[PDB]
Amino acid sequence: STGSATTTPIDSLDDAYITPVQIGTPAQTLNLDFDTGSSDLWVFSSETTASEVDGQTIYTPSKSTTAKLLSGATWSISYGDGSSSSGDVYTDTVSVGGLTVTGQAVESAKKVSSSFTEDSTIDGLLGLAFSTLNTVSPTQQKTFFDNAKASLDSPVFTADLGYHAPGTYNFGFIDTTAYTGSITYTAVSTKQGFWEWTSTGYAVGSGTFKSTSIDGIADTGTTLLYLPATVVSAYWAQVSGAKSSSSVGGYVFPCSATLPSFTFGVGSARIVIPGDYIDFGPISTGSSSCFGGIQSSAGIGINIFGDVALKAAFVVFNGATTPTLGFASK
Repeated sequence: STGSATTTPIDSLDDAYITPVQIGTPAQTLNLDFDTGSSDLWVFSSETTASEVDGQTIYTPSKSTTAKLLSGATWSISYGDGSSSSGDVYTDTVSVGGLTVTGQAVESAKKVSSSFTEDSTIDGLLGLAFSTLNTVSPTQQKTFFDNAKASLDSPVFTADLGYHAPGTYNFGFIDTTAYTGSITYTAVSTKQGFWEWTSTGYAVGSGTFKSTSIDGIADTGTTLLYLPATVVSAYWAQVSGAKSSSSVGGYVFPCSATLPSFTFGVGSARIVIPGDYIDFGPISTGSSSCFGGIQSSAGIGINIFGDVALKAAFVVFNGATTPTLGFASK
């Protein structure tokens, strides 16, 4: 089997991407944030505290003839941005772009933090990291990809995120029309539960490539590109007037600037992030200070190849017995 679903930016900055997912019988379609940095499929639901729902579409398990309460199971998750959610668990039929998994754990939110309530466009998350990170207790549950893997034509999924435009998540096949050149594959460590890999270096604009190992995670659920402070300083030094602002929470730059590109290495290959992809717009409405798309990871503990980086590539998440990642230009 295969599946193919369009993913759409939630706003004009590409702050996140939503993909429609069918849950239950008859289908209830919710728009989920596919997150290769986490491993829970959780949804706003009929059980979510009413004051914490503000425009999201909810899953109502009582209206699904295939929903079954997973007795005794609970979940609770906290994300790198400080947001969180928790609740109980059903199993139900879940389909993505024509690919169906029966008995998928659907984690029903009883509580969500304010950032989730405040984002009416995201109805939940669909985690695509390794199932060892799944938070369901006392019996850990498998991701949608893990459940579908054996049925897929090939044990892979691909992320093709658009810049200010829709893109595609495919399951079970590699669309050879979706990228240019060849796909360069690189080793993955699953030791932290992430799609963790080592970039071979970087360049700023037309500058020379610096060969240096940068360990980080391919994370579709993180908006920006978080890299070591040395690398980020070297990038922003090429932008007149850019500075790190403690009050804003990162590098800002004059909105009148033209940003340089940023290149990252994948083995001997190179992925170029155009400068425009690094502009996240005014820090507040009407400001002429703009927020940068490349930020320091120094306060995180890990480097994160988020959407800013991934949207410049066609990315293969290869879930073979030894997983690998592939990157192509497009």
